[PDB]
Amino acid sequence: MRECISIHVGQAGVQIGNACWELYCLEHGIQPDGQMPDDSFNTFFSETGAGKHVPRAVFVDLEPTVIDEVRTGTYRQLFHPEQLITGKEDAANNYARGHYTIGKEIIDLVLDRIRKLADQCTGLQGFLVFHSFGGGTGSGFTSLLMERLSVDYGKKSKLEFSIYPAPQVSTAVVEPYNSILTTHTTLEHSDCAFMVDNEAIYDICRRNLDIERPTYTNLNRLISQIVSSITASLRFDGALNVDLTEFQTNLVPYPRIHFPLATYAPVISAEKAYHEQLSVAEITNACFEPANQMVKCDPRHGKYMACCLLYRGDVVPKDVNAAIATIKTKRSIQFVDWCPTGFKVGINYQPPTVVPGGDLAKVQRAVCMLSNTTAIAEAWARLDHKFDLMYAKRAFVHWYVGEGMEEGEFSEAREDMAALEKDYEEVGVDS
Amino acid sequence: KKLEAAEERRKYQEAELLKHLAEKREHEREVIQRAIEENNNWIKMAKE
Amino acid sequence: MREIVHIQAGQCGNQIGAKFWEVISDEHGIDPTGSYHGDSDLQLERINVYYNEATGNKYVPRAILVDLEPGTMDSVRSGPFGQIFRPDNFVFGQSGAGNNWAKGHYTEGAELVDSVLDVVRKESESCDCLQGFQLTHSLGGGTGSGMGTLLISKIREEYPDRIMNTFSVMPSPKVSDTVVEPYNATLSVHQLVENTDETYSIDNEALYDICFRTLKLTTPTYGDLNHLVSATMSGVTTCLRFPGQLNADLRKLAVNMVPFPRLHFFMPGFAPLTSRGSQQYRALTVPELTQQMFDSKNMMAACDPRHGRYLTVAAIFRGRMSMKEVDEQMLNVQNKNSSYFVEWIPNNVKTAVCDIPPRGLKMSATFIGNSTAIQELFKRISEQFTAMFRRKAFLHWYTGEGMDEMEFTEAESNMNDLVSEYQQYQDATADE
Ligand SMILES: Nc1nc2c(ncn2[C@@H]2O[C@H](COP(=O)(O)OP(=O)(O)OP(=O)(O)O)[C@@H](O)[C@H]2O)c(=O)[nH]1
Ligand SMILES: Nc1nc2c(ncn2[C@@H]2O[C@H](COP(=O)(O)OP(=O)(O)O)[C@@H](O)[C@H]2O)c(=O)[nH]1
Ligand SMILES: [Mg+2]
Repeated sequence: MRECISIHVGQAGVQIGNACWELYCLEHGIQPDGQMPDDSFNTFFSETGAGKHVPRAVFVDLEPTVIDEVRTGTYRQLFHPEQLITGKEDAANNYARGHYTIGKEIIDLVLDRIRKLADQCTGLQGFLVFHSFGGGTGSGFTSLLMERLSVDYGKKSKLEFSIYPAPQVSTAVVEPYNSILTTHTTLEHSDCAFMVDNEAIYDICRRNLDIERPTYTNLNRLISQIVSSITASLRFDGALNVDLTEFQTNLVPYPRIHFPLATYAPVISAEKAYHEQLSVAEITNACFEPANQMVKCDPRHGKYMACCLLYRGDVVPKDVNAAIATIKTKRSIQFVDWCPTGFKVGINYQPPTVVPGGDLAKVQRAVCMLSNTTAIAEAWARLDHKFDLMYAKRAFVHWYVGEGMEEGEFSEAREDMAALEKDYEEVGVDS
Repeated sequence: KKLEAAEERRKYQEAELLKHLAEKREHEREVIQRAIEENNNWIKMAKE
Repeated sequence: MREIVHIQAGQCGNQIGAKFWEVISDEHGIDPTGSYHGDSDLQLERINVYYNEATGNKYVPRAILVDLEPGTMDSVRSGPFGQIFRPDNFVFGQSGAGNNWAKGHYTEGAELVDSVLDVVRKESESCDCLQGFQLTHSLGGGTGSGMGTLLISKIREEYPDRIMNTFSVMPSPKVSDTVVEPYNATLSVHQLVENTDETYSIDNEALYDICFRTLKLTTPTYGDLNHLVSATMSGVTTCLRFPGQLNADLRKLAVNMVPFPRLHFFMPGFAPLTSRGSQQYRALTVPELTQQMFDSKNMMAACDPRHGRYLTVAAIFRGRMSMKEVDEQMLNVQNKNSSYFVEWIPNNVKTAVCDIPPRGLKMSATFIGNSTAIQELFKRISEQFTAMFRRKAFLHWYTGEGMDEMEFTEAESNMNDLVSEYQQYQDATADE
């Protein structure tokens, strides 16, 4: 019934996956061995003959290090060994190695495992793909996998949770190249993609959680909370829900314009105790503050095409409508002329669950806003400019060419990004 | 004559509705077959 | 002319349909087990129009429950009167329509349609004299809208001589669950113009406005809107389910209400307006009930009747009242408001009085109007449609299902022709 397969690619994808699956287990009361003392959680967890609950997920990395930690860690019994796939040699921060050289060796094995998971589904909705833009596996292997999934799965829904690179936490000078190459190749294969800018997350951890030097553990716990908000509607049966198809219908007006901006509230430090409890009005107001965004950009300089508000916990429809009405009186929120119905609201009964010993405080109510704004084009522009700086000198290009890539592929990828930026511009113009 | 007249005049317009309604069945099968042929060819593309 | 076969399609269709069955079961003195426990022979006189009599004292709704999604069906079974329905009459898919008319009409809907027709055929072949069909659905969704209109066309093919009646709920931005509602509605209106004999235009814009403005409900729920729908559905079906002289069957109603084939979209009205909780109320006399016929505030379609002209009107008064007073009051309204009735259709207002009032009220009035003002509802849909279609926004959801742009252009053009047709008769004179 309505199953969703989660695929975690490369270090970023695998590590975010660890955070997501840890949180899902806490939310559904599943122990680290798969035992548990609703029924919608079955969309994400299959059940064995021994009453054990197994994530409907595949973890893939071209190097074994990251996944080796999962298979030695607290949740080693949660996953069956066959769903944790590792190669020997990584993609060395090279899209060409991930997509071609190294990727081509493990691709058939990964698809065979996904096929086995799909065979356990009676109503497979589609896939959720988690990866970084910057790493060779996250970029190269993901686009290879996305292409192969379109072949094997016809027109089955594919949603992404993409880690947009940040210099504060960047590991490669070539991340802009890998980001543009993966975006070009994956664009025609993805139905909806939620970008997570590592700088936005880094700044929220510093500002809201008082973490001087945020680590991936800090970043992922916060990311996991937003992913859980987006997936709660699939894993629980509330008063107001949204399936794989309804997300796309409400937020995606054109095939290529499939990048919603996520904004989460409240993000409160596990200290204080006075900084709560926030009302529905207060958390809703926080969604329109650029400081709570998952991607750095300015919506006041862009136009909205769709706004989805996903509430969780002690929330009443009357409270929500009152909050939306006051926000509507703040003239500053502009929508495109071809869009009337702006607000789609969902309420899920369960208050946000936090990881014990985590940085986040327990709150009675939280909200995740998914908005399709033309302001997200600013994130593409920043990436495209960094690409152009290096590409004008062909700096580092030899690494890709050496792996069998052609320079024409770089021009093609960049032209496609120029067309994407042009699409966001065309969409914001009035008729 | 002026009664089987009605009987026959009745039928042309029923047969007619059934045509106007076989035509509505046509389209459906065409737009559902076209809803596969295209997906069939996107992968015909994708593989090669 | 005896039996009516009822069909409920989609979330809205099933929600409104379930409320219709609990309201009419209560009026006919039928409990959730199917047993008659009333104390009036009028309750059973025409019970066969909506209920089949099963072995013994039990009555079963001649209702078919349809959805492409299973959840709504479970909610119906769990409900107050959920147990009254025929188990074999629940026909549901597993793969929903995702608020996409194309999925409901061409893909998923087409796959389930035969399973539904098999159940409708079973009910129809059991009938001594089938009047026709009654469908409850929304026009803004995918199942109710797309599959509902597909069912109408498939049923019309097998039963071309039976009356096709619908209770079609119009979408509104005020109570919207999807951005594509103008597309789904326009595509459905195109189907209804061609395939139904009579359609009750139940507007969510009007229901929301009544709840918010009149009932002073700050945040209206579907439960609040559905209380007005069920009161209207009970009122408009009074003539079909109780002994009476006027509009006693679906065909006589159509013959009295439809002067031109395409102009079969009715504007329903109801007085007094009440909220679910309001079990007060102390009010409503015959002159008071009659005055609300021209009252835009009492219309279930968001149109001002004074912005058009009535081609035909059916007015149903319920409760213990003077038939003499009703006749005087009704004549007064036609004489005073001469300008809002077409002069070329003589004695175009027909009145009926039923002794049995609906639940909670001692006195009520239901209006069924065939008004040229209904063009305001169609104009609203066309302008919302064009705002989106001009930019081909969300079109990929439909073309992705195998649909062509031409179908969109055709549906829009047909709906605009309907508006133009209403305007033509609004301006027509008895220059004869
Ligand atoms: N939020 C977050 N970002 C991460 C994490 N790990 C890596 N990243 C980011 O992802 C990019 C680096 O790519 P990786 O995922 O580490 O590399 P990879 O996919 O394993 O690819 P190769 O090692 O080259 O084969 C940089 O932008 C990092 O900041 C993580 O756990 N969380
Ligand atoms: N009056 C009323 N309208 C409803 C109800 N449920 C949904 N709607 C409306 O119906 C449209 C959405 O269609 P819906 O019936 O939910 O979709 P479907 O299941 O695919 O037929 C919108 O115009 C909603 O506002 C309900 O219970 N009552
Ligand atoms: Mg790595």
